[PDB]
Amino acid sequence: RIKVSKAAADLMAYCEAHAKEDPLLTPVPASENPFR
Amino acid sequence: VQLVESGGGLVQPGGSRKLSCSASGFAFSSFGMHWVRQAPEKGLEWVAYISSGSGTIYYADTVKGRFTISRDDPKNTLFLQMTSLRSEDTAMYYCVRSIYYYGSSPFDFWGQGTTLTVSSDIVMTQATSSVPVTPGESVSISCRSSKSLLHSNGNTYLYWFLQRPGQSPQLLIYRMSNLASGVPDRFSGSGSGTAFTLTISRLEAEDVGVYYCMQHLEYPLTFGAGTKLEL
Amino acid sequence: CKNFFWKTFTSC
Amino acid sequence: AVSGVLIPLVYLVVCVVGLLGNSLVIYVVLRHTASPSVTNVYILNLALADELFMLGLPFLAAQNALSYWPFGSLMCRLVMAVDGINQFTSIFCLTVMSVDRYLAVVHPTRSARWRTAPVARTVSAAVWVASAVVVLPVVVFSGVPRGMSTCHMQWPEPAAAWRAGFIIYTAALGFFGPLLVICLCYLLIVVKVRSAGRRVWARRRRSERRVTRMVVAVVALFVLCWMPFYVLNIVNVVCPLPEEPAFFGLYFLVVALPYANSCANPILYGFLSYRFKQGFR
Amino acid sequence: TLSQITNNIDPVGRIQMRTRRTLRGHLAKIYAMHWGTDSRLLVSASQDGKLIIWDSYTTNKVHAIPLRSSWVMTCAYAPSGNYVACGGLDNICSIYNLKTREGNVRVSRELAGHTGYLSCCRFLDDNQIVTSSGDTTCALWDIETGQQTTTFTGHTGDVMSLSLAPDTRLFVSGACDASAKLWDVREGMCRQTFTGHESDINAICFFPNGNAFATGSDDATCRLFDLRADQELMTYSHDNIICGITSVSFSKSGRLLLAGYDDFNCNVWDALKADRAGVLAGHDNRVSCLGVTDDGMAVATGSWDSFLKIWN
Amino acid sequence: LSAEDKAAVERSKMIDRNLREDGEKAAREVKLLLLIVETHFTFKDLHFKMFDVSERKKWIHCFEGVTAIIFCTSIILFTKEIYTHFTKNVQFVFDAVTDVIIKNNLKDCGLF
Repeated sequence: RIKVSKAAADLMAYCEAHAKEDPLLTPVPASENPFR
Repeated sequence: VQLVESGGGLVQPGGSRKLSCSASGFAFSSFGMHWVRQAPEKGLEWVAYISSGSGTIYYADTVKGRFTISRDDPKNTLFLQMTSLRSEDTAMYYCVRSIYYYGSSPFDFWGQGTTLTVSSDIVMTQATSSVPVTPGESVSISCRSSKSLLHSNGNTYLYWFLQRPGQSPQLLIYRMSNLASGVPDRFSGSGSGTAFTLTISRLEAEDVGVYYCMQHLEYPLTFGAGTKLEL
Repeated sequence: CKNFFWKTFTSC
Repeated sequence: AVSGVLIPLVYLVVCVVGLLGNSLVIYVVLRHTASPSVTNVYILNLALADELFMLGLPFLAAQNALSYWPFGSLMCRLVMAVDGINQFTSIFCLTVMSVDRYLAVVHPTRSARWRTAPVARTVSAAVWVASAVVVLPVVVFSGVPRGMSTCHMQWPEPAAAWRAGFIIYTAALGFFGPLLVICLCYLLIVVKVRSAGRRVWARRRRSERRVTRMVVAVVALFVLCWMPFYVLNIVNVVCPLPEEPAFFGLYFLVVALPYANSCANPILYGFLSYRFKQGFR
Repeated sequence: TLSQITNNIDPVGRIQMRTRRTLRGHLAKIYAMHWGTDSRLLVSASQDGKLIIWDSYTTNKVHAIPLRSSWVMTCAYAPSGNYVACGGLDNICSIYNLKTREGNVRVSRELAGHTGYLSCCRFLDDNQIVTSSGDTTCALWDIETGQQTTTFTGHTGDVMSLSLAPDTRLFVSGACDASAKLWDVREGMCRQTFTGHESDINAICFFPNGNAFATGSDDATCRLFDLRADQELMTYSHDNIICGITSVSFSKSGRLLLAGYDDFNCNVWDALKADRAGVLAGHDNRVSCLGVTDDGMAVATGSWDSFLKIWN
Repeated sequence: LSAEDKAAVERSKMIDRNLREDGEKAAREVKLLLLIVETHFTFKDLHFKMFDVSERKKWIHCFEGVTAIIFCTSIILFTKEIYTHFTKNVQFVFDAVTDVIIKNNLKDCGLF
């Protein structure tokens, strides 16, 4: 088992890594959204 | 699945005739039906169309008024009633089925035609109709449309058919990219709007015949001239 | 005079 | 003194009360309701008609006080048209609501048209169009022969016969059609509910408090608030009326009563309904 | 702890989204839904006995499959797209072939052997499918033969949730007893077990990386557990909302955590910091199902009002 | 739209018509929750589905949509109307569910 610190750091790194291609936090232009 | 037509034969000019087709082996009422004819020396020519539920009917501009199309669902029968025949209507008539939802393949199954003898529009060109072929060789067919077949929703409607000698045509590729079930994986199709091609990896046996291209974007459906391959 | 015709009047 | 102050006061009071009530009902229906429905469509249509009727009231309020029409001709022709349209739209809309409730309770299994929202919306549009058609003589014959007031119908040469025909037609249709339809529909609804609740249990409460009180409320309010206007007009078209300014007081009250009914409609149709009491509190 | 590290992290901000679509082809409560891997076609089970395939872009009805039993609790859509599944109080799982030659939809196989009802089911392939039951166990299946291959007993109370890993090798599921256990498909042994809740676990989901999962309980709580530290890292509770949690789902990055409640709403939580940032309120009745596409484009939400909306 | 999107919309409309027909067919069905053994019986142009059934969460999770609960919603005994009775029992259930359906219709139309 690994300490909570390393697991938390890994989770933060993962969430920040993929927080640019998530079309629910960042807005989606109406010209790209398929649900106009 | 079986599609077999009856009627036909010899009829004097101006005499009405009726052709019928019987269907068995599939849900008849969930398919749209077509009529297609070809002259003894020419290619296929779309005649008329009736949708599922009989809620929509279309006709060609050369047989409008004289001909009529109707279907009987409980009896699984499709009819073509024709009147005031002329020498221009001497051809063998085929019956075709099509089903339309997201991802379906229309123009799947063709019937066996019956010969009848009598005593604006998108244009395509397939002028290339004589190419020698060798076993284990690759050839590319061509087909060009007058206008762009690509639509706003991303679908480009170009269909390919192959008619082996003495048989009815079969579907090869629908919507210019998708391969039909039961077709070997050596058939490929690609090409942007108004410029399309069909590719065959290995030209083995049973790959010889006449190839046609068709468009399904405007209800009058136009076939190509055809491309014949010979040994 | 048009005493009262329809929600209106003209000096009657 | 008394007549020159009270009449605009009551006119504006009923106008503001009706506007407040209808705006509140429209806001609640528009925001605090999510699921698609048809009863909400009917309530919204009725509230919109009542709101437009309230918006039409102030022009009559202003004209019936100074004995003058200080607006012009274009808006004189527009206000009468919109007022008639709103009036008949309200009447026909509540008639259609009565018929829809009758279908819902007495003839279920009509989901092809009863619950199909497009059908309800088309019915609403159809009743609005029919209302606009009914008012067409008012629009066509409206005119301003003189500057001083005269924001009335420029009648043709056979003025007497034209006036009698107009009044008889409008009264007959727009009172004795809706009244009879409403009476039959709600009578059958209450009879059905009474019999059904009586055949099972020795029950009484639901037969008594709601189907009697609400139905009697709607019918009594409609008749009480639309009878004086039409009876007064019918008497006027047949018999002469006094011309002294002292008796001019009651005419304005009679004209204002239907606007009070339009004010009162939402407070029951869209507040004395379970889907709002239980759906919001 | 997680809160100490996440204190310096900037917040998300208010989350606002609207019903882009409304699909109206059901007449009873909706109990389950599932997206196709293309994230355009979606399947919906309803207590009307119907199972509708939806074209999400156009609201077109692609298929309408009738069911023998109207008491259904689960859907599933094969990753290939050729098969769907469903289960419920019939204690069996029916599989349907969507691409036949006769032009219709036929039942491919019915699976029997579970003693208690079926709570969840998710295809692994065209031939493998893992199901959960009220027998306090799970199993793996072979759809070309119809016989079980494994069994994962060990829980005490009913299993009500189920969540396949992104690789579908590991497997966690929650139970009526407030504990979640990690199962191995290829070995049939409980690798890990977790505790901390106090009520039945109604929903469970997997983090986009497979190193964690979210356990939404029936006492208005959620917790983020881990497979390496083997302990909860966060809680998600608020005194205003004290009811059940009926659904749970992450987003494409795991920074956001959807949920569903009996209070006719879907509160949009946050993962790294428990502070609640968002609310969805567009349903007459409570929300049964909640799914997020594979491309993170939309969020479908069926409910007990017989409608399901698409939110973006 | 193209020629194929229109055909897909036609198919969708046909599916809608068939779904409406099936829903209208099921409008004459009643689920008499009894609180597995399932008793189906018809009476006076109306069908009844009686279900005989250990946890409170199970009952709420899958049975809150029933019409009128019968114990030997509404109560039938042998908003929350309660009716009691002891060939006549079936007619009594029929009357109770008809009352429940009428009251539910009135609630739907807002007159309640």
